[PDB]
Amino acid sequence: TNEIRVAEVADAGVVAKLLRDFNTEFDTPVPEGLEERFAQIIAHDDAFVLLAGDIGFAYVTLRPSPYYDGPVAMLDELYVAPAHRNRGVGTALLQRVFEEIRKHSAGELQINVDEVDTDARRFYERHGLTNIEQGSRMLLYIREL
Amino acid sequence: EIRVAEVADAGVVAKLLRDFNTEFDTPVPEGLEERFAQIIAHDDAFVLLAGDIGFAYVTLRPSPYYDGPVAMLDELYVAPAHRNRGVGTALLQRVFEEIRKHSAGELQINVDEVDTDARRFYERHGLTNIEQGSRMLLYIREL
Ligand SMILES: CC(=O)SCCNC(=O)CCNC(=O)[C@H](O)C(C)(C)COP(=O)(O)OP(=O)(O)OC[C@H]1O[C@@H](n2cnc3c(N)ncnc32)[C@H](O)[C@@H]1OP(=O)(O)O
Ligand SMILES: CC(=O)SCCNC(=O)CCNC(=O)[C@H](O)C(C)(C)COP(=O)(O)OP(=O)(O)OC[C@H]1O[C@@H](n2cnc3c(N)ncnc32)[C@H](O)[C@@H]1OP(=O)(O)O
Repeated sequence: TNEIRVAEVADAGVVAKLLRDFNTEFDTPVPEGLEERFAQIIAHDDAFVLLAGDIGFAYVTLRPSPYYDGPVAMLDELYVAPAHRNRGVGTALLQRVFEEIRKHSAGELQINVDEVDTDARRFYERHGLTNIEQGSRMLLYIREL
Repeated sequence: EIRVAEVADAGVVAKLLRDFNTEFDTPVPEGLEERFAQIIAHDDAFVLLAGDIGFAYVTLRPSPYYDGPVAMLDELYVAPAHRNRGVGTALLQRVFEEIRKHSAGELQINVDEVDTDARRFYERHGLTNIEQGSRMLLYIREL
């Protein structure tokens, strides 16, 4: 019931619902049109969504880098519904992210995370991700436009 | 001034990225010029050049939050002898102008915490490390 699969265009509605649940949990805003945009992204772009049943997802983008022949991957969104956490779903999603980007010969996986999100940080650290390069923490700066 | 690099400019861009990595003692892969020539040719990334002394490398990728892309300033560098004279400011100003032509919904930049001079530069030009009272971190795994 919760095996990991690659989302198809017709799955955009389920992905959108999970993203809304994610934003609702963290009291962050949602634009209209998530479903339509996910449908276009899944069909046409260098990006994919993995679904665990209807209870978790991972949204990955692939973009060019001069450092590698393959892309740099970014896990833009990762979410497991609260009642299904601490059961290995997130581990299985992340393992499948690494499996799928390996098919594309991706040179790196990147993930941005809030410092306050200590559970997610411990999860990523325990599954082979680091905040350190050249002996320094790495920070994300943004400007919304 | 600042110009959008062409495939013919791949040698210059590669040289600057090499110089950047040499300055900070970080690894340089082979084939940078050839890879930049391929990347410049395609439609989801671009390089801005300040003469032959500075560059910005920007990627564009999809997001479900906007019709336009999320832009990332994956590399920004001005040659040491030309710093502190507004070149970086001009490059970043042109980054915003070019991604606006793509209706990009956000610009993202990852930077090391120890690069305090670069962070002061980004903060002075409208970038923030804070959301919901929390700093934002980058995690990676090299593959
Ligand atoms: C770019 C971004 O999206 S960054 C923000 C990341 N997303 C979020 O924070 C959203 C809210 N959180 C979540 O959705 C989840 O907390 C996630 C996605 C971070 C992790 O998902 P989960 O399904 O909880 O992960 P999983 O169960 O595999 O592992 C969590 C812990 O449970 C442990 N665990 C696994 N199976 C079991 C089990 N049967 N019994 C008890 N503990 C278990 C794991 O070992 C892990 O511990 P660790 O973090 O100390 O290594
Ligand atoms: C995604 C990334 O590339 S993150 C890393 C960014 N790149 C680097 O740090 C490389 C080293 N530095 C540089 O190449 C340049 O100095 C840049 C790109 C940071 C700024 O370019 P400049 O042409 O110096 O910018 P400009 O003259 O418009 O503004 C000056 C500000 O640049 C910053 N700056 C100047 N020298 C340096 C330096 N050696 N290292 C970092 N930041 C610097 C300071 O904040 C300075 O402001 P101050 O007068 O308060 O010190």
